[PDB]
Amino acid sequence: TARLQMVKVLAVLYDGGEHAKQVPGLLGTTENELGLRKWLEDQGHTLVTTSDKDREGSTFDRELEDAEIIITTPFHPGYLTAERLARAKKLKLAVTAGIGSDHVDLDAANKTNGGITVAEVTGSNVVSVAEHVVMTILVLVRNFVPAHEQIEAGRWDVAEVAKDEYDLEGKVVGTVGVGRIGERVLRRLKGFDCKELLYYDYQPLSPEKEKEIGCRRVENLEEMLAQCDVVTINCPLHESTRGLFNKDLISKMKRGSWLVNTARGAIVVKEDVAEALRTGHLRGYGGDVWFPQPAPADHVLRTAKNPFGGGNAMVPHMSGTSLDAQKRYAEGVKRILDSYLSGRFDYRPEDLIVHQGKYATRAYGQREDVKIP
Amino acid sequence: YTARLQMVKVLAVLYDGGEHAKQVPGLLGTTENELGLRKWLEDQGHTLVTTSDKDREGSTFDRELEDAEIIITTPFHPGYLTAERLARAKKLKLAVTAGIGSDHVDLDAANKTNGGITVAEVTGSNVVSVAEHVVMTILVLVRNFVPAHEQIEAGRWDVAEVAKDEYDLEGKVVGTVGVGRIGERVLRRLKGFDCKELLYYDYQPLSPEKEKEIGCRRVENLEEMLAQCDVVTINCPLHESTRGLFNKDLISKMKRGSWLVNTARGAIVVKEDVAEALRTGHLRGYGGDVWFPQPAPADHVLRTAKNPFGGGNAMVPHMSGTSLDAQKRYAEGVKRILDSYLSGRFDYRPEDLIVHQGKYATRAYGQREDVKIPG
Ligand SMILES: NC(=O)c1ccc[n+]([C@@H]2O[C@H](COP(=O)([O-])OP(=O)(O)OC[C@H]3O[C@@H](n4cnc5c(N)ncnc54)[C@H](O)[C@@H]3O)[C@@H](O)[C@H]2O)c1
Ligand SMILES: NC(=O)c1ccc[n+]([C@@H]2O[C@H](COP(=O)([O-])OP(=O)(O)OC[C@H]3O[C@@H](n4cnc5c(N)ncnc54)[C@H](O)[C@@H]3O)[C@@H](O)[C@H]2O)c1
Repeated sequence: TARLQMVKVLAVLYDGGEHAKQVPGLLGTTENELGLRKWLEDQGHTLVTTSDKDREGSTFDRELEDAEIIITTPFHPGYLTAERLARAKKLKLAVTAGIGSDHVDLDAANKTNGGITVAEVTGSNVVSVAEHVVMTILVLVRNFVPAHEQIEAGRWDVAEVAKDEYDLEGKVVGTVGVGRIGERVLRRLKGFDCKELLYYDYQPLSPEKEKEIGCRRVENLEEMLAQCDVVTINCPLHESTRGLFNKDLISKMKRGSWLVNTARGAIVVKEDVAEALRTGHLRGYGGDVWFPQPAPADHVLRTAKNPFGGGNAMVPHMSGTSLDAQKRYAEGVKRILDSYLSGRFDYRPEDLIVHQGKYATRAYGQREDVKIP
Repeated sequence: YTARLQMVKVLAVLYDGGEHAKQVPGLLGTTENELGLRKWLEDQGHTLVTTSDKDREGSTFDRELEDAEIIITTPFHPGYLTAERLARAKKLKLAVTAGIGSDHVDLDAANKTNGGITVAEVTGSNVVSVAEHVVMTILVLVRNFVPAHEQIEAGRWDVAEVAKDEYDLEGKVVGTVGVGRIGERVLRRLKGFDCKELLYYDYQPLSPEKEKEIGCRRVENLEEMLAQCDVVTINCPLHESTRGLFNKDLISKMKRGSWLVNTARGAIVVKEDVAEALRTGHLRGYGGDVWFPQPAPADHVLRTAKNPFGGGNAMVPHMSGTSLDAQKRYAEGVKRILDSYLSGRFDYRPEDLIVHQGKYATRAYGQREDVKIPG
């Protein structure tokens, strides 16, 4: 089979500065280029890498016009808008170094250059994220942040921070989405003797997995939220989840409940989360995802607190780019590139989001006209 | 029929809840709420004096302990029952810990005081709370949460800066020093995380059945275990053989870049040695909730010590065992222990007893001859 020749690859990755020189395990950076440069160049392909992706006349905007393959990463996402896709005359393959391709306008991608392939490294960092969810649940429930601040400030007042400290044992935790991440969140929660583990997804777990993990499907989202002490969002960003967690839906959660979001920032309405915290309807919010990214320096969820001055466990978008995760998604990007560059187009079907002008996944909403290859 | 004891003076040393304990009645373990004991004691004709004033020369604790028959302490704000104080406690018969860990009592001195006083604690009351806090703290350290949250609140954004020290717990080896009620519950919570191995070191082992259920392996030598672990968690009591156990020499057997968690007692580590190991990068992190002494002095080195990247500190005040869920259980348990004494039945749960009738009543405070387990 004839290999494709002299393919222009454009990678939009985060700037690792001195960190990426000092810690070579930062593969997903403009410095280390996912370990791809020599492997591409030895085949006669070219690689252009940038972190400059947001401003008018950005390097991304110039280079995308003749890139055949565009590698993006959700931690520093080159937004492939309809406007940009219309200028990307050579684009055939959009590879996400990570999981979650919602920074691509997938409807526009299906109408671009005959229908481009949008692929991501399915399963590469799902464990990383599930760990981060459980961590964030415990940090919020146990009131870690203001307690650690009290220590670093030289203070000592056990009652001040114990007054909002709970145990996770005996609490009800619900996941929105029970795919690779949500299932792994419930598998890590099992050992904590929560009162119940609940999920909401139009793609259910098998009865065998329900019994093994010890969890229950709730058919209505609002009915699940009303039963939970903790809610974790683990679904992709698509038209029906954008702004899903607005004031009306957050009002269905219990007063004093804890919300975790390691999915996508735009699934919540940031002002509505900030207001719920401000009034004490939420005890806490945490996670690692923001809209847009980089998160603006004045984004309200950097500093929003509950009425006790706690309840914020936000971090930069990092869970999916742990050093352990990066080794796996760097390897997976190479595998997806090799499928295309070899001329075999022998993608893992689970890596495909859109392909040949159609959605190739069930996970971006309940659709007609999905073609699983 | 057994005659109840009469007009017993009870002294409780608890933390000051200030306005918090008025606003949140679930803060039972405070001078405000008195573990919900006051009416229950007073209706029997007993007296209760409660204080947070326990450290200064001529403290309320020092005055009242001289004729208290029962002294209730709490590890979060511990009235240290030193040999000097026990020698002045002329009426003391029962020392009850509101919580778990009675090392703030000189237990050797307690065995020689007033014919051997009973030292009891509420075994099992907050062991889940602590085990949760351990797993949380392990994850916070391994995933580099603290400096990442600080970056966000400061208005900054640099993924590489904090991802460069962010690992997954999957595939790491975790060891526990102690596999009693907390250590076993830590391993039960780690099971779902697909650690490479779960290890323990304890002279009281798990049953083979429990080892296979949880999926863990006993290591016979402590230094051997430390050299294999990426994460170590300390879950044993404070006694002569564990005081200063985690000194520079033992910490040097841990892997470079390892994470150390201590929710047991502060004095099990040598704080200057932990700070030095962190500062040179031998530890990537230290965290937990316990300090020596308590309250932790404002300048305690572990409030502010960091790894060379400016992270690696997940310290909190002594709080894990005093979650609102825990306080309900240890308040109820203190009442149960008090009722055993005040009823004249002395029908304590054997597992609640630390020393009793002049002898250690537990195997958990070191390997001893002259341990008398009741039953
Ligand atoms: N924070 C990070 O670093 C990080 C990294 C990986 C993935 N993610 C995000 O997490 C998402 C999920 O990852 P995954 O590996 O679990 O995906 P997955 O496709 O295995 O599972 C997602 C599940 O969400 C369900 N879903 C879709 N819409 C839903 C809705 N309205 N309500 C409930 N469930 C719904 C789907 O049916 C599916 O089962 C990704 O799409 C990405 O946005 C974040
Ligand atoms: N941070 C908190 O709020 C909090 C709350 C409760 C308990 N604690 C501390 O945790 C300790 C453990 O509580 P637990 O409920 O698990 O007690 P436990 O008695 O069930 O178990 C303690 C175990 O440690 C073992 N041990 C003793 N010396 C050891 C040594 N040198 N090496 C290894 N193992 C050793 C014992 O054999 C025993 O199995 C308490 O004594 C207390 O000091 C902390």
